[PDB]
Amino acid sequence: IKPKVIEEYSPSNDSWKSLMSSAKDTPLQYDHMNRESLKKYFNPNAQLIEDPLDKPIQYRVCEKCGKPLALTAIVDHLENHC
Amino acid sequence: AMSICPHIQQVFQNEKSKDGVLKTCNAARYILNHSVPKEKFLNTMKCGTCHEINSGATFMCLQCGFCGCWNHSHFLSHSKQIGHIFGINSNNGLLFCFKCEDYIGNIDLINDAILAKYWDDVCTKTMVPSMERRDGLSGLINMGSTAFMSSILQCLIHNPYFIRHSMSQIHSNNCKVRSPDKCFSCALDKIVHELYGALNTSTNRQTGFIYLLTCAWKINQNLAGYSQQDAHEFWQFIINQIHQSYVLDLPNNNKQCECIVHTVFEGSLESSIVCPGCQNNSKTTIDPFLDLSLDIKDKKKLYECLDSFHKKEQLKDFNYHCGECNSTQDAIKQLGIHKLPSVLVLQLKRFEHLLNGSNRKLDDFIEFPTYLNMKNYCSTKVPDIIYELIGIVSHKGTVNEGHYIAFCKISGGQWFKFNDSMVSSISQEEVLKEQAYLLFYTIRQVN
Amino acid sequence: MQIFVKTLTGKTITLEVEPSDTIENVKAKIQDKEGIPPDQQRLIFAGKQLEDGRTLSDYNIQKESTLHLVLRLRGG
Amino acid sequence: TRSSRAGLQFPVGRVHRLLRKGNYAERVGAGAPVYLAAVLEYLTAEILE
Amino acid sequence: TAQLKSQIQQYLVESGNYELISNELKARLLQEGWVDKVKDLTKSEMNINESTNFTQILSTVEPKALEMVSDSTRETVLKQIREFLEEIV
Amino acid sequence: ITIDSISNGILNNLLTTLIQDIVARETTQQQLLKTRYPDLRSYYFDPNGSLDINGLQKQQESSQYIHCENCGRDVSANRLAAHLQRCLSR
Ligand SMILES: [Zn+2]
Ligand SMILES: [Zn+2]
Ligand SMILES: [Zn+2]
Ligand SMILES: [Zn+2]
Ligand SMILES: [Zn+2]
Ligand SMILES: [Zn+2]
Ligand SMILES: [Zn+2]
Ligand SMILES: [Zn+2]
Repeated sequence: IKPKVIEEYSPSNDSWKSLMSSAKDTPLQYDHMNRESLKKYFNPNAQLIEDPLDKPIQYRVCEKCGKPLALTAIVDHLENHC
Repeated sequence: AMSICPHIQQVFQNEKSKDGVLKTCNAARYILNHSVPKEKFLNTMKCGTCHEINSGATFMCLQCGFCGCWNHSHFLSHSKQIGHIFGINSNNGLLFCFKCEDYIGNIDLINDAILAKYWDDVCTKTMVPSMERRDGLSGLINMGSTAFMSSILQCLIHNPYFIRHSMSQIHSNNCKVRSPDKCFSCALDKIVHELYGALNTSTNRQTGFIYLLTCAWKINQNLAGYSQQDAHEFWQFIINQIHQSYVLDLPNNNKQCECIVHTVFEGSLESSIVCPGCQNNSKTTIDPFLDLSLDIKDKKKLYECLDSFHKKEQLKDFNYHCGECNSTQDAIKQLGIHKLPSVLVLQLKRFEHLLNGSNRKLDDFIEFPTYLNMKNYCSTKVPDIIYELIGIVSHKGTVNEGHYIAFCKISGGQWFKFNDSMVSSISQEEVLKEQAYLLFYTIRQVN
Repeated sequence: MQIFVKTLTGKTITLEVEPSDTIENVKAKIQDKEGIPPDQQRLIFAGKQLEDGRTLSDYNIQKESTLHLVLRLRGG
Repeated sequence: TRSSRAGLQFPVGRVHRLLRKGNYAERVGAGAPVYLAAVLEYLTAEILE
Repeated sequence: TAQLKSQIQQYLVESGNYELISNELKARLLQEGWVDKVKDLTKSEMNINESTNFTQILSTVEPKALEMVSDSTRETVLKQIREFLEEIV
Repeated sequence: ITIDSISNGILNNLLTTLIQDIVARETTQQQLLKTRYPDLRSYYFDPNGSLDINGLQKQQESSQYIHCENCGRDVSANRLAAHLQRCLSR
């Protein structure tokens, strides 16, 4: 293998949980919508859902008031809105 | 009567092991949402044995740092030799049991693991969607001439961003008025409530629609459904009312709106004005848009219509003095895309004006693709930019009289036709044979 | 000032207007060019339809902005 | 029927017959019995209202 | 030795060209309807075998799914990879 | 060993990875739907273009009615807007 690639770049014992640190510093990421192109061609405050029709909508319904709730919205709905 | 994997059940017989597992799954998914592409490739798609990338699915070990491939059975080998029967597929985060020879997709706790800490409460306070309501499919009866409203509402009924917004309770959480007979968004939330859930505790599921109609009557009776009207005008009117309610929800010079409409539908056009002599210049004007209106005459394909839309024009009626060559010229005008929206809405201009002051409908079939590439319209090389078709509104009749229908695509790839009260199954190819008036495209891939 | 209008065919025309000019006056000018009555005209800007009785400044409409012209397709 | 096909309660057949037989013109369009049945339904509605 | 493959792959990842390849491939298969054809194939096989077991369904889907890939996309993506390979050897 | 062969292996790797992803998503989804919903039935498809997803025809209006909450009057639904024009006119 050519020496110049190795020169400045270059069973394993390393661990994937090492990524937590990076995960701690990293903004929300998408798998197949490149971030920089989104920056160039799209607005700075766009909402984004990757592969929205992959599976049916994930949610649950309150037994008491019958509201359909997004998974991230259920808890406070249960605290002071029902 | 589909069964569930007993191997994970055994682990789940112990509460602390279960909690450890769910905590780790949640942490892992957070990492997956917060990891750049290269780290993921190098650390989750690299086989610990052969060091190949993407040797079929690569599995991330639940108990250690090892990654193992499928094609050479290297995770499989990790499972036989080290005893780890569970691995996570790095393409989708889904958990495989090598004993069942199947993924575990049917454990609600696992699918919704972020709420695991509160799961008991979640299971006591809330239920999974009912089979009947799970896709929110229901017709909206004609209450006079309200089809131009309901077809549109059906497309609104199928937008994942909108459903995430509504189900997130944002308006509900922040509304200072909290009445659906005044607030359009409250009314919408009521509709969502009726279609996906259950009001406490044949005429079914029309209450929200009636509220919306009441609000509409109160602001502009002409667009409230008694008389025939234009679906696009209703679209702009209602999204503007939604925006006004968002602004209303503020506790307090902020030109870009931060609302759901303006974070989804707003783009910007670039208009260039150039001297035909100097060909240097140019006088550039940037215009926001919430939708695009396309000419369709003498054309057969959507790309042709966008090309016409995007086509350069020489003004012959513009007073112009060039600063580089110091002379009067007939300027060149061009439209291109400066910024794209997350959801792209297209109106086909299916009409023309005659010298006698009358108008005529254009019934011309315009071919539209299942997947749309917008790369040719971006002004500044541009990477591939592809949208997925999710919606169509069609009109049958003439300019002054007709009928609107909606077509929406849901998970799995099936199309449905929404004709007032009637929701029916339709194939993609037939949808593609429809006379499109409005088209709704959602962003799918950005290169 | 000069502003632009993208017509049904996609052809763009130019109008001469003042910031204080009413939407009605602009529509009158469009009628005068195209022979289309005001009741048949729909004038679109920035995702909004422009309303009679209001001024250009009310919608933050400026010099050389482009308006998009459509008609109505009635149904229901 | 056709009352159905136009969402009308009023007998489109009866009406088309009455239009044909009452000697107003040689031929009688398809839209007119419906449009008219509609205006009639409308008005009996306003009255019963 | 077979360290070569991993080394080369590392260089490939670091250079940026992998995103371009993966993305172009995905765009082609998506646009020509292949992805959805593969979805339909999966549902059909699940219905025929009355099973959602991933391994056995995959065993029938994968060869066929591989055959269903258009020649155009195949030769174009191969051409591109080859272009990137012809760079540094 | 040649460039062509390794390239074929790379393409096979990519394709089998993508395929395994799609299939895994499909199988998990169907497993979920069948377990959550043991009695799962497909939505009705009518080749004649007449029946809805429950296999029913368009219901007869004005046979259906709505109880108007503003005045307590029941009104036939296809005249509801008319009623509201006469009802909200308070
Ligand atoms: Zn509740
Ligand atoms: Zn391990
Ligand atoms: Zn391997
Ligand atoms: Zn198992
Ligand atoms: Zn409200
Ligand atoms: Zn807004
Ligand atoms: Zn010049
Ligand atoms: Zn009332």
